[PDB]
Amino acid sequence: LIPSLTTVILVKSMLRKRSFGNPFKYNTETLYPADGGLEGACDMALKLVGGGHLNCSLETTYRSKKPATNLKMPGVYNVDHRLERIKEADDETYVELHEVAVARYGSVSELIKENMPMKLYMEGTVNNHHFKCTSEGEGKPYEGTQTMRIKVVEGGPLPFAFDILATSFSRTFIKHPPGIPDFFKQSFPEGFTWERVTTYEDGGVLTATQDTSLQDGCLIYNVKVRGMNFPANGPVMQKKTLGWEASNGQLTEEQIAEFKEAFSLFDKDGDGTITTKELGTVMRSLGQNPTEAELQDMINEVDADGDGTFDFPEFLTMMARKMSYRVTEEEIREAFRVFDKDGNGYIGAAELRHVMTDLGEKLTDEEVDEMIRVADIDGDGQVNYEEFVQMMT
Ligand SMILES: [Ca+2]
Ligand SMILES: [Ca+2]
Ligand SMILES: [Ca+2]
Ligand SMILES: [Ca+2]
Repeated sequence: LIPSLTTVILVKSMLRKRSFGNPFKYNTETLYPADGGLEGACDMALKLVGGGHLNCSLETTYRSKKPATNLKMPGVYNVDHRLERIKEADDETYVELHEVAVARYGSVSELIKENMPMKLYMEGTVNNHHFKCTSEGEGKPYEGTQTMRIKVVEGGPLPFAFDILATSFSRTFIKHPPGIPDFFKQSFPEGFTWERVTTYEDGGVLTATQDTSLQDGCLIYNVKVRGMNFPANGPVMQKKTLGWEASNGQLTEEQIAEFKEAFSLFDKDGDGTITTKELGTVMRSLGQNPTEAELQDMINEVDADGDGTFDFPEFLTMMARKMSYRVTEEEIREAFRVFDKDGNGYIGAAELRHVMTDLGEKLTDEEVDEMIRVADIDGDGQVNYEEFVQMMT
């Protein structure tokens, strides 16, 4: 099968982020410097039973315990997060959470190693109900991954969804690329604090304070949570939540900006309308050689109003449908074929550079190699189907 239009945008996106990861399945925090700390802003969407979402906004403040003079402040940047549930008890009193966190758009603490363990003590109140959780875990602070095994030890089973505590469970594990100073790793040995206010649509408000420190090679998290004004018959207090959407509900401006460039690639005459001819050059530049009818089938997926072409608003809408949906098994196979131009089953550095050029993206040779090495588990220097699929999941 001829790679689909969305597959092409996927691959383009994977390259923009220099990662064989799924680039769509993330939720974005923006970090701004501010009086020698950082301010974090984020929007998140809790899935309800019966469809629909509960939106909240998070405003976090991050302060370092180290003096101002020993810290290289970053610019403004974003962290992309993907929080997942690997295990649970029915009652949500044992919860194993996995997170992936990557800086976008670094520092090396001698104290922060490639595998770090962590331990957390959480105490708090949600609509005056008292509880306690403990956890232990580990991760790879430079690769951006971590696992936390959580227990509720008092106040359980909780009379509210566990979901509202998820973001209160690890900032040292954010992968920061070389260009971005990592305020979190630089804070040690002393560590850092945060205070967060999450405000929900329906008026529930969850505040939390957190101390991070480092005791003899293990990170120690100490967190205080005060949740209030959650509607007593709402989906939080009645446990009618199905987890956090690993996305944003509407497209951000920077998503619209990103996708406008991906559109420009196709729009060779810049008249705002894409034809089979213009899709044709792009498809052929990726090694396909499709017929007019096949190119038309591809435009038919995008062309709502039936006039044979598509414009930018229809293109955008298709990307929104894909952001609210998910990347499929077929799309992953198609994406691999595209990367693997010579069909030998191995994605090499040279292929990445040809494909990169076909899709109007530019990576340095350090970026090209890091993108491979990260996926490359057998160490032969290339990416095979199995390695690719692991990364994409
Ligand atoms: Ca055009
Ligand atoms: Ca149209
Ligand atoms: Ca190859
Ligand atoms: Ca390999």
